[PDB]
Amino acid sequence: AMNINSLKEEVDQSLKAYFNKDREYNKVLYDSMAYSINVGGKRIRPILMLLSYYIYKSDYKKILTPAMAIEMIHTYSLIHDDLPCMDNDDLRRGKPTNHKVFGEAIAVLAGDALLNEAMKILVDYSLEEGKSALKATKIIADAAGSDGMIGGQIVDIINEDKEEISLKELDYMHLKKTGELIKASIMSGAVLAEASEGDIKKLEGFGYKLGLAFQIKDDILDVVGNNYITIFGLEECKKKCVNITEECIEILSSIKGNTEPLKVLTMKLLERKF
Amino acid sequence: AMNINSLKEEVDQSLKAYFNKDREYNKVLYDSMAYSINVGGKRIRPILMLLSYYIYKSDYKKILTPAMAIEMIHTYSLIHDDLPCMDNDDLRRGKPTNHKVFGEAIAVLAGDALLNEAMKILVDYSLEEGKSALKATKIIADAAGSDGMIGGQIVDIINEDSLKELDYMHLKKTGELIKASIMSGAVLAEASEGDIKKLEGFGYKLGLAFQIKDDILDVVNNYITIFGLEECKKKCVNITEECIEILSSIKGNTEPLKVLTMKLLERKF
Repeated sequence: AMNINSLKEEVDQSLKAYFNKDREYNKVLYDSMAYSINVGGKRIRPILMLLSYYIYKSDYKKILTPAMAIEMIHTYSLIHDDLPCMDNDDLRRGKPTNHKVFGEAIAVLAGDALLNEAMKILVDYSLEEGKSALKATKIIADAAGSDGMIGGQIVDIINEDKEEISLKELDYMHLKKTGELIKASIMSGAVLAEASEGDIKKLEGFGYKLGLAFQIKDDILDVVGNNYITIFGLEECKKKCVNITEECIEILSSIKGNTEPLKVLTMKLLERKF
Repeated sequence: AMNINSLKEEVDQSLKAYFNKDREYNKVLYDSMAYSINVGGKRIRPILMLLSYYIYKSDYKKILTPAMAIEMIHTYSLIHDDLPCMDNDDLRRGKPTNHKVFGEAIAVLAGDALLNEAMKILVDYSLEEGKSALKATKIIADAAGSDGMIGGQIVDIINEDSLKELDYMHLKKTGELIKASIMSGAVLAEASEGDIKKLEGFGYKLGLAFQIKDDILDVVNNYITIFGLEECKKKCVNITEECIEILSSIKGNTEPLKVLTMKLLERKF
């Protein structure tokens, strides 16, 4: 009865419940965090984690905590990236962004608090669950940090100036900015399920490639509606995405266990409209 | 054997080396992190951790990593607090603030990165050291977060626009991480449960006296606004004395921590 849309609603509900707690003084912080959490989203990253775990074990509800942590990290990055000094976005999915509603100071602090919240729950989860969870926590913490997501964002910032960007720097930027957390969602799920070394290397390649297709797809979604499109052209881009998604499917096919839900998500990611 | 000033220089060198490392594309992030890390500071939090651990074991060098992590967290809060949307400070200790040097976007990200770096190193340290290291990590994570330091900064912003609320602000903003420094050092040293209870109270009192002291220093809203200069001076002195008395009731090498506690009362910034 495993259904991606149903899974996304289950994540939405866990996240809402999480932030619906009683607070006497710092309620505004929790309102700001909850606003960005609840606003919306495909919940791609937490679903990747659950479905990678699902390849091996069916009790996915057991790792909803680390799944929420990763979506908290994704959410904090949007709050900070929307700020006037960076992307300066007023709207996200037709809704006002965090700083427009709560002002910049509170938005900065809610982003900081979501990053910190992800770490607190991963740490508590690891105190409960042991060594494999702490290992998964490292995968997540590393992918979010200076040599992952943040390192990506920095390069993006530093290059606003370049009229011209090298392929090397561009790939790095995209690998760090979005590649690492997509891949980390998959790897942490598998590590939590205690997949074997052979499977881990398969899933590493699958995570790398999925993230690649994802960044190119973002470029296509921008253009039609410093650019893979500028460098390769729309036709080649449309084609690379289909072909990488193909390889992703074949890697999953090479894995013994229940990879069907992950294959579904993988094809859905190729056809998303935003 | 001990010396607080040599310990400060030791933290200084550990941090200077930590940030000395090659990078191919995100080097500016590292320069910005290192900028705010190296500008200087008393290093009170990492020293508290080291001296609390020292009550119980003398190989404090073993926990320099977690001590660095708490200083990374303190440093990241300063970068964010300095931002134009917050305190909007151009200078700190005579030196340009991070955003004046690297711009606001990079400053926001360098703060984010320092928080994340503290967690990365505490996770790595816990993978190598086991359960007590991870319990110490939770103490630090929780004190830094929504119901700790950030909770404090939030209340401080909303109220810029009751004594219970003022109490909560100063305790969260400042108290929590001072207390967490002490408690994490004792947890890392595997202090008994009785000792932990005692140090929690010491940590709470020391953090209260620290915050009142900060408020007094501004003169040359506040605890000063609520109670008055003369009362605040008196509270600082009396809470410090209680701290000394708690330390005296603990079996172990508490002398260095007592010296720090007194120096904290006498400090000029």
